[PDB]
Amino acid sequence: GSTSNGRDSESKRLGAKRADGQFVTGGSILYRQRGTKIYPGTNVGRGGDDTLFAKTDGVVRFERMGRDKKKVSVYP
Amino acid sequence: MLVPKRVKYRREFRGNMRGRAKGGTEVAFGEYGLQAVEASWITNRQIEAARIAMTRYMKRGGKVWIKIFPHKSYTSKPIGVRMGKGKGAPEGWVSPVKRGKIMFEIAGVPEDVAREALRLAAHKLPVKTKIVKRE
Amino acid sequence: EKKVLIVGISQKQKDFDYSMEELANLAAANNMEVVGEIRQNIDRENRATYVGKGKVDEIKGLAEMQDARLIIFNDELSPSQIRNLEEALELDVMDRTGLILAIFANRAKTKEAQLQVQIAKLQYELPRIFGQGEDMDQQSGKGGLSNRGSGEKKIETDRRTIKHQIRHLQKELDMLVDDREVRRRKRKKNEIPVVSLVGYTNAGKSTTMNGLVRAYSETADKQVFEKDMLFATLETSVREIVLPDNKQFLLTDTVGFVSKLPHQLVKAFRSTLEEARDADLLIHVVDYSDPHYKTMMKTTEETLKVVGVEDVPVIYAYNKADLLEDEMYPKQTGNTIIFSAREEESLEFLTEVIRKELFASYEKATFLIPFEAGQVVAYLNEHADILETEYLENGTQIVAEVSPADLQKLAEYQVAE
RNA sequence: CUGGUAGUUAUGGCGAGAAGGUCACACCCGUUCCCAUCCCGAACACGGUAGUUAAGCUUCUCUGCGCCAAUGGUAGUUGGGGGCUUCCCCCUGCGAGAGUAGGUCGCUGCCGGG
RNA sequence: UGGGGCGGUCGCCUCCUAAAGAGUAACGGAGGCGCCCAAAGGUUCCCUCAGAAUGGAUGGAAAUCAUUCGCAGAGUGUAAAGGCACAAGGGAGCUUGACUGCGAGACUGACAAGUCGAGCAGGGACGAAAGUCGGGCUUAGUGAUCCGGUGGUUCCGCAUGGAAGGGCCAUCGCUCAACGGAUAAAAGCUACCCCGGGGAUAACAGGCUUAUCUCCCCCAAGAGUCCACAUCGACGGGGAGGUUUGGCACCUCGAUGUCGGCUCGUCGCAUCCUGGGGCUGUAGUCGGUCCCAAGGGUUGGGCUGUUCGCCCAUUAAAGCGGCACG
RNA sequence: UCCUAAGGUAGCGAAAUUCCUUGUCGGGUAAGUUCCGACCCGCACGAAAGGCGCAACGAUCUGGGCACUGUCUCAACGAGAGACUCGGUGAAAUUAUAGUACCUGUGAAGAUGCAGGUUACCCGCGACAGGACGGAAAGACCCCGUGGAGCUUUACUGCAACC
RNA sequence: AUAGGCCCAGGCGACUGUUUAGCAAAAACACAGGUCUCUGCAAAACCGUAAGGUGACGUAUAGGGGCUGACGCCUGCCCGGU
RNA sequence: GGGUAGCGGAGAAAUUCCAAUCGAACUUGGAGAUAGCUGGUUCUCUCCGAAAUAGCUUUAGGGCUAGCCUCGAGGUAAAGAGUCAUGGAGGUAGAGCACUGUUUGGACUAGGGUACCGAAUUCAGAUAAACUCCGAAUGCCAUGUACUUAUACUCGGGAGUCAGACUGCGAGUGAUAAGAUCCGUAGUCGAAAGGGAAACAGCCCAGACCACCAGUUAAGGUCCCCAAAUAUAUGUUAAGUGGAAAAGGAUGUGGGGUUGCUUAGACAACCAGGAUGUUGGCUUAGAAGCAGCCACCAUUGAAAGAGUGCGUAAUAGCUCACUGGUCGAGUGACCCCGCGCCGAAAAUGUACCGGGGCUAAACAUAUUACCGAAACUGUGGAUGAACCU
Ligand SMILES: Nc1nc2c(ncn2[C@@H]2O[C@H](COP(=O)(O)OP(=O)(O)CP(=O)(O)O)[C@@H](O)[C@H]2O)c(=O)[nH]1
Ligand SMILES: [Mg+2]
Ligand SMILES: [Mg+2]
Ligand SMILES: [Mg+2]
Ligand SMILES: [Mg+2]
Ligand SMILES: [Mg+2]
Ligand SMILES: [Mg+2]
Ligand SMILES: [Mg+2]
Ligand SMILES: [Mg+2]
Ligand SMILES: [Mg+2]
Ligand SMILES: [Mg+2]
Ligand SMILES: [Mg+2]
Ligand SMILES: [Mg+2]
Ligand SMILES: [Mg+2]
Ligand SMILES: [Mg+2]
Ligand SMILES: [Mg+2]
Ligand SMILES: [Mg+2]
Ligand SMILES: [Mg+2]
Ligand SMILES: [Mg+2]
Ligand SMILES: [Mg+2]
Ligand SMILES: [Mg+2]
Ligand SMILES: [Mg+2]
Ligand SMILES: [Mg+2]
Ligand SMILES: [Mg+2]
Ligand SMILES: [Mg+2]
Ligand SMILES: [Mg+2]
Ligand SMILES: [Mg+2]
Ligand SMILES: [Mg+2]
Ligand SMILES: [Mg+2]
Ligand SMILES: [Mg+2]
Ligand SMILES: [Mg+2]
Ligand SMILES: [Mg+2]
Ligand SMILES: [Mg+2]
Ligand SMILES: [Mg+2]
Ligand SMILES: [Mg+2]
Ligand SMILES: [Mg+2]
Ligand SMILES: [Mg+2]
Ligand SMILES: [Mg+2]
Ligand SMILES: [Mg+2]
Ligand SMILES: [Mg+2]
Ligand SMILES: [Mg+2]
Ligand SMILES: [Mg+2]
Ligand SMILES: [Mg+2]
Ligand SMILES: [Mg+2]
Ligand SMILES: [Mg+2]
Ligand SMILES: [Mg+2]
Ligand SMILES: [Mg+2]
Ligand SMILES: [Mg+2]
Ligand SMILES: [Mg+2]
Ligand SMILES: [Mg+2]
Ligand SMILES: [Mg+2]
Ligand SMILES: [Mg+2]
Ligand SMILES: [Mg+2]
Ligand SMILES: [Mg+2]
Ligand SMILES: [Mg+2]
Ligand SMILES: [Mg+2]
Ligand SMILES: [Mg+2]
Ligand SMILES: [Mg+2]
Ligand SMILES: [Mg+2]
Ligand SMILES: [Mg+2]
Ligand SMILES: [Mg+2]
Ligand SMILES: [Mg+2]
Ligand SMILES: [Mg+2]
Ligand SMILES: [Mg+2]
Ligand SMILES: [Mg+2]
Ligand SMILES: [Mg+2]
Ligand SMILES: [Mg+2]
Ligand SMILES: [Mg+2]
Ligand SMILES: [Mg+2]
Ligand SMILES: [Mg+2]
Ligand SMILES: [Mg+2]
Ligand SMILES: [Mg+2]
Ligand SMILES: [Mg+2]
Ligand SMILES: [Mg+2]
Ligand SMILES: [Mg+2]
Ligand SMILES: [Mg+2]
Ligand SMILES: [Mg+2]
Ligand SMILES: [Mg+2]
Ligand SMILES: [Mg+2]
Ligand SMILES: [Mg+2]
Ligand SMILES: [Mg+2]
Ligand SMILES: [Mg+2]
Ligand SMILES: [Mg+2]
Ligand SMILES: [Mg+2]
Ligand SMILES: [Mg+2]
Ligand SMILES: [Mg+2]
Ligand SMILES: [Mg+2]
Ligand SMILES: [Mg+2]
Ligand SMILES: [Mg+2]
Repeated sequence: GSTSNGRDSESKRLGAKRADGQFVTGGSILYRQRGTKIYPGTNVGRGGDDTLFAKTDGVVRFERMGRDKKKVSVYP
Repeated sequence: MLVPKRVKYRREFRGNMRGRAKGGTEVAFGEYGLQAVEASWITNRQIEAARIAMTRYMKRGGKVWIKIFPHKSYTSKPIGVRMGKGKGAPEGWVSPVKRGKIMFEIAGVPEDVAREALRLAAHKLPVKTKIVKRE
Repeated sequence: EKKVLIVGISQKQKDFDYSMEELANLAAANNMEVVGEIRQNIDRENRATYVGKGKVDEIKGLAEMQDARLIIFNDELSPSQIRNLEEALELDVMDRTGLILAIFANRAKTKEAQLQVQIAKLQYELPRIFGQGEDMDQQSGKGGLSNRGSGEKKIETDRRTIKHQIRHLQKELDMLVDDREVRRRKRKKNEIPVVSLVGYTNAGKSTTMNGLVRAYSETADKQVFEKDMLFATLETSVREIVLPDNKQFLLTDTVGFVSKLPHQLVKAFRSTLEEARDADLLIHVVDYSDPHYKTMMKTTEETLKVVGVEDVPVIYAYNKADLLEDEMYPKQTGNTIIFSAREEESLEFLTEVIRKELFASYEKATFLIPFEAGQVVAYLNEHADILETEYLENGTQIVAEVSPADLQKLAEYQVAE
């Protein structure tokens, strides 16, 4: 006559935050994730909780590394 | 009656039955089979009744195949209980059959008793069927 | 296979251990397995909890350490006992009546039996509506001077509902009883003797009937059920027997009985024992290889008296006499038979026993059938035991024995020596 | 011809068979020192070439596994319109998965020797 | 809160629902948290798992040994998801960056809060060096303000010098768990009850639905002395009705009187009697079942508030339902 | 033999107390869910919240019988007071305006007033109560309001009083 | 004209009496009787801030409070908890 | 005639009485107590025009910030909208067994004591919201020099709203019920009149500034009520189907395909024949084709069965298969499709086309005219904004 469920967390707003070809300011976030779905490429670093940010001003370019992986790069 | 030995989750969605059958739309094991023309849920009780009436006429001569199995389970509520306060407890097991799916097979008997045995089976199922043969 | 306990108290019974073992067998019949047998020797059943204040704790502990779900009691419990036990043991409870109703509800393979089981179950569950509805009656909306809310009380409404849905099945069963005698019309119009069998479960009644049918019936393919499970046969079957001397009677089998059968179900079997109610010869198949056979036999007589079978010629037939070592079968003493219903000597023995009992007015009388008039030679061959026949120039000479009806039906053809 | 060192979605891999070599590269010998093993100079480390292509390595052949891959058709579906509405049908645009014709025993850059 | 009460829940993390960006509800389907680690953190160097077969053993199916095969079928302190074998998994040497002041720019977001961050200065650990280090593979392991305690201080100190006291930085005291916390401090009965509201919300009646209920059928195993279909018909399947038990909460709370009986009836037919007919396990009498048929008719008492029911005595028969359960 | 401070004694017992329940047997009746007498299986009797009896008393509650009767089968007649016609005097509750039919349907899901049909010349008098969800009383039942009041206690905080 | 109907059996309360003016006349209250307990006199109890009073112009065979309710037969076990 | 007065008095005790008022009298004052609750709020025209959501709350019919409306003022690397080209992140529909659960039928039993397995290998075939070796259509983010089009943003003044409803599509709970409940997405109502659905907020067409005895169209229609086709061409239905409802049953009817036989005579009828060993054996009182089981022959002949159904207790007798003749034009067997039939029962009165009525005035395909709105156009007026002179 009762239910033991009814609990859920708070959504973490994951996913991409900048688009391909868009000029981006240094220090800005590009992709929020758990683990490493996308690897940091050129001028991109991965933070403590695996958020890829940009080190220098440039243009975001999502691009394909070896057969089963992806990376994001920033080009001046 | 055909029930799963164990299940990962006791509760499942009702689902849907739109489109053609994904696979099993042809006869492969025997030489005659019942083919569904419409789509409906088939409980395990209707599978049993349509099988006893199907082997009894054959006098236990020849092999039959059951091409469906009741994987999904369904729940129900008692009379006198208002809506809410969770989900109902499971009652039975069903097999959603989309149109174009073979449900039975016959081999090892002549033409005359194969069609008649399938005819008695079809009257115990809630779908419109058709007797189909191999090639 | 569900895991259950088995509990019972002596309460001045004369058959405590046998009834306990019978409850064990009944539980094993319902795809239910036992994991403990608690027996108490208290004189009077406790008014509140069937067993007692202290025994409840022992039952609870044994079921807790034995991994059991349901507890099967040995006698029907009043609603207060049901509530107290189900609330203290924090599990479910079930008595003999509920168990045997569940057994019958699963073995019924006809409309009449199903309707009878349903009416008996509904009557059983009629007294427990108070405890069924007390939980919702503590919170039945409450209030006071509604000035617009109905005119009755919740409990009384529930009683009205259940009585309304019970008299309908009562009427349906009355109609079914009236129907059942249309098929009996042809047997009634033609006075034909019938031999009906009663006894206790697994006494061999069906095996006896099958042996006789295979021995004499023309339609030998027509057989009867035969299995070791409790209550294999739940419906009566009539068969027509033709002894080699051209004699005709019918032989019927009935459902078996068990000890302390609920009184609700005997009311339902009042109909199913109509065939034995109006019979000519009874056979009471008593097992002779089970030491409580005296108890089972007597129980059969009390059940029969409850149904209303009396003033009936009874022939006792002890079965399974092969198992007993160094015994003389087939035999006959008074009106008692020792035999096993799996041999070609016991069966034929019982056949001439029935021949002695039923047909005893078949006096012999010579006949002189006119030679031209046929159709009487044939009639006096399939309805008599022709001793000798002779041929003359003025007709044909027949000597045989016929029923006293035929002595006046064909009185003119007889000729005195 | 070979030894290093990079790029390139395994069409670059796996497996199978053959040829070759002190000019390289390896296998190999020994443990004095630098260093080394939860014990073991097996590896690591050091000192050399008595012996060797049987291994690693290079070249050659394959479709056996793997990998890559059309065309046509089909499921699905945005927009519009119909029905007998567990669902189903018609017009236009997009268009798989599986299966298949087919390809594959790699392609480029730099440096040192023979 | 599919009326209220009893029951259950109240904050945080993970998955599905969630309709291929993000977000998205229900007393919808599954689980965890209120910690732990002085190495389970940093750095340098090194290597690789589960399982199986084979021969020998005290020692057995499974303890330790050798070989072979072995893309993860293991492991990752703990739940799940995402991820990792150019380790984020496993060993050993040295250590305390589980540092101080900060911080361009972004994510999330009503606010309060929460998250990521290149880079600069001070002074260090590891490493030959390039370099890495502001706790742990990532995401939970926590509660504001007011008020008090402890340590420090180049701040103020009610005429002046002090002091009492306060300020600033660091830190401690909450199952304030109803977890954005009303107060430092809190349980029940009302049928003796009263006021302001509501058909936003229950009890009677209407409405939608038809699980349940009543009735009618399909297949035919069987019963019926042989005999599926005179009469019944299991295991299964399909409908009609809106009289039952239910679900919803659409009209009525500035009042829609609520059981049974009395008087008065009227309508439907799924017919209790009477009328006509087909089949019969219809010889006759008595019956059974089905088709047409609503013209008329359809009892008096004992017990109970009783509807119903049981019983006594009759009758051609003692019908079933609708009309706000007329 | 275990625990407890101790384990319900006498007397009653389907009771003003028994859910099951119309318990079971006997009486009364043609037929008795009530009544009377027994049984004890006391859900949940029990000794000053007194237990079991008890003559007299009761506008007390319950079951039965004699006499009596219009209570009834089943109604009939008669008398007086209203009603009814005439002369005098003459209110009230209610009221959006009204030339204010029936049926089937529709609609905030129950229509004199909407749609389609069927009926119906204009105005009154004596009667009956099916509808106007008829009149009267801002529902008491139910829920709500961080409304109220009376009462209780081992709820919080207090005061009188007493030691 | 005016002027008791009676009888058999049971529950409750012993009896006469009192009660919800205006819905309940009772099986409810009271009652004579039983028992426990407090009180030595400026008594205990009660009204009043006090003075002053009732108790009482009484004295324990007297006065206040709690429970039971004629009369008959009886009134069992437990002092751990309050 | 007197005594006891409301934080009080009386009470043979019922919340009983204290001036028709008592779970706490009446009167005046604090007092215009407080009411997150219900009711009420008065002249006109012009321009714009919502919400019924998120978060927190002793909070749920209240409030605060944000979201949505209106008025005023600013600044330009013109930033808003639509389409096109190009680049991306994301695992739904579908599908699949490469992992994990569920599961069918075979070969398969190293070892336990041969599934009873601890079981495993392999072949073939299924299944999944919490499975994925794969994977769209749409949607979303951005760049452009593209074409078109009018908004965006910031600051400030003023609000209202936080009960939503139905319909189409995708899901959950429910029973793959509800005019049910809870979300996402689009529309309409709310706040929308007009025309069609008989009547009928949410369905279909379509947005009313005013006047006109002007015209063209949309949904829907053109026999009468009621404006416009008793229109054209080719077919179907006989059920008032059209204008209500299934499993299942059937020589209803129309259209295609596959085929046997036949003027060296097809089917149907009429005439004749239809027999012998022989009553085959066994079982039976009785079994002669026809109670039951066993092989079911040869003979006359072109045909006749060791007999297809009646019948006798049983013989008898009746009849058929087959053959010959008689007359002379077609007949027998399956599959596919369209429209129809039965299954079909309720309460005041036909009552399941609005009515009349219809054999087309019904249905299918195609074609042409007309009617039809406050829509659009024509004529004449009134008015708001922006931009010009
Ligand atoms: N030893 C023995 N066994 C017998 C004898 N008769 C029957 N049995 C066995 O006992 C079993 C019981 O079956 P049976 O008695 O025929 O069934 P039943 O008694 O008719 C069941 P019900 O009585 O409920 O209809 C049978 O399987 C049979 O093998 C006998 O005389 N001796
Ligand atoms: Mg989450
Ligand atoms: Mg880290
Ligand atoms: Mg961290
Ligand atoms: Mg690759
Ligand atoms: Mg109440
Ligand atoms: Mg039997
Ligand atoms: Mg050389
Ligand atoms: Mg040395
Ligand atoms: Mg393609
Ligand atoms: Mg492809
Ligand atoms: Mg999406
Ligand atoms: Mg998302
Ligand atoms: Mg939990
Ligand atoms: Mg404070
Ligand atoms: Mg100073
Ligand atoms: Mg100073
Ligand atoms: Mg809160
Ligand atoms: Mg009120
Ligand atoms: Mg409502
Ligand atoms: Mg209702
Ligand atoms: Mg109503
Ligand atoms: Mg009103
Ligand atoms: Mg009829
Ligand atoms: Mg008749
Ligand atoms: Mg008849
Ligand atoms: Mg009639
Ligand atoms: Mg009487
Ligand atoms: Mg009703
Ligand atoms: Mg009524
Ligand atoms: Mg009684
Ligand atoms: Mg009584
Ligand atoms: Mg009595
Ligand atoms: Mg005492
Ligand atoms: Mg008492
Ligand atoms: Mg006492
Ligand atoms: Mg007494
Ligand atoms: Mg007395
Ligand atoms: Mg008068
Ligand atoms: Mg007058
Ligand atoms: Mg309606
Ligand atoms: Mg109406
Ligand atoms: Mg009208
Ligand atoms: Mg009048
Ligand atoms: Mg009106
Ligand atoms: Mg009214
Ligand atoms: Mg009100
Ligand atoms: Mg109060
Ligand atoms: Mg009395
Ligand atoms: Mg008295
Ligand atoms: Mg008196
Ligand atoms: Mg009164
Ligand atoms: Mg009175
Ligand atoms: Mg004095
Ligand atoms: Mg008393
Ligand atoms: Mg007393
Ligand atoms: Mg004490
Ligand atoms: Mg003491
Ligand atoms: Mg007083
Ligand atoms: Mg009062
Ligand atoms: Mg009271
Ligand atoms: Mg008084
Ligand atoms: Mg008064
Ligand atoms: Mg004031
Ligand atoms: Mg207030
Ligand atoms: Mg506008
Ligand atoms: Mg509101
Ligand atoms: Mg605002
Ligand atoms: Mg694109
Ligand atoms: Mg799918
Ligand atoms: Mg503003
Ligand atoms: Mg909100
Ligand atoms: Mg809301
Ligand atoms: Mg909504
Ligand atoms: Mg709906
Ligand atoms: Mg709704
Ligand atoms: Mg709602
Ligand atoms: Mg609009
Ligand atoms: Mg509004
Ligand atoms: Mg409109
Ligand atoms: Mg309109
Ligand atoms: Mg309509
Ligand atoms: Mg209109
Ligand atoms: Mg306009
Ligand atoms: Mg026109
Ligand atoms: Mg016209
Ligand atoms: Mg009618
Ligand atoms: Mg216009
Ligand atoms: Mg103009």
